[PDB]
Amino acid sequence: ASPQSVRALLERHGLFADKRFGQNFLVSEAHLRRIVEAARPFTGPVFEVGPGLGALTRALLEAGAEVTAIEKDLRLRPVLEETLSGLPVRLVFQDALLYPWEEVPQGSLLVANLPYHIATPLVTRLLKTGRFARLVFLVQKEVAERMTARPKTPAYGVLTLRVAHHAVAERLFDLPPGAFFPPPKVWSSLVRLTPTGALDDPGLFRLVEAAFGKRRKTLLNALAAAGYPKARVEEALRALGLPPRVRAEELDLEAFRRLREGLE
Ligand SMILES: CSC[C@H]1O[C@@H](n2cnc3c(N)ncnc32)[C@H](O)[C@@H]1O
Repeated sequence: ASPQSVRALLERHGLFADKRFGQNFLVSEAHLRRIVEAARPFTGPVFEVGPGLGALTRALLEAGAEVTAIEKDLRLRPVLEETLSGLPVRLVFQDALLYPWEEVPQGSLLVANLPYHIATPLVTRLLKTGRFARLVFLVQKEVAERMTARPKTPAYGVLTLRVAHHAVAERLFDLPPGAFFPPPKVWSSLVRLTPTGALDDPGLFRLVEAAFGKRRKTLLNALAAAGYPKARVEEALRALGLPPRVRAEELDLEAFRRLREGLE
């Protein structure tokens, strides 16, 4: 893969990169290799969402992964068949947001150059399945920052705590716009999530989502606004030794879990 090879491949197939599909294709073989290495060992079947021109798909397959590749853009079928000629892969033409994720084998892996517009809801769904051993994927740098944020930083929020609840999170490296054709407007990052097997905790997330809803308020006032009894919230913060005017972004996962318990 190279900027010239990718441009040439698109042109030969009559393709354009379509923004409606968030198409930005990997253009660096070295980066492809680093993504594959980050996903090893392939202890379970691999799912790739958005195989595109098949560059990562081919590298995964050559590394011995058993791959299902889910692509929404049917126009990519000819180039994918060409790229993957002779190689065992399940190509599925479907919107990945509609794929039956809850039924994948326990121990499955995700390895993907995700389209920006589905990355957050897709990863959130896959985490809620509890079916994955590892998820390795590209997201915009700001989204990687949310997924790996520490408390009291701009990026810290509901997505940080959603990820933390289910999985260990790592931002492994960043990729400049030039690693893709066409180049996006922002940097990307390779994120690795390793699930602990924890499933959704809807009560905890009702609390977390209420906490971050009203961004201008203290935590107490945010939760009171969402219908939590104020006296009960006051007492629970106090019992935890937290300042009365503590803000939502100052609490870590442990603190939210204990706040929840105090309230019930
Ligand atoms: C970053 S390149 C994104 C890849 O994902 C594909 N894609 C975009 N939207 C979806 C979706 N909902 N399901 C599966 N693949 C998608 C694009 O066509 C491209 O190959």
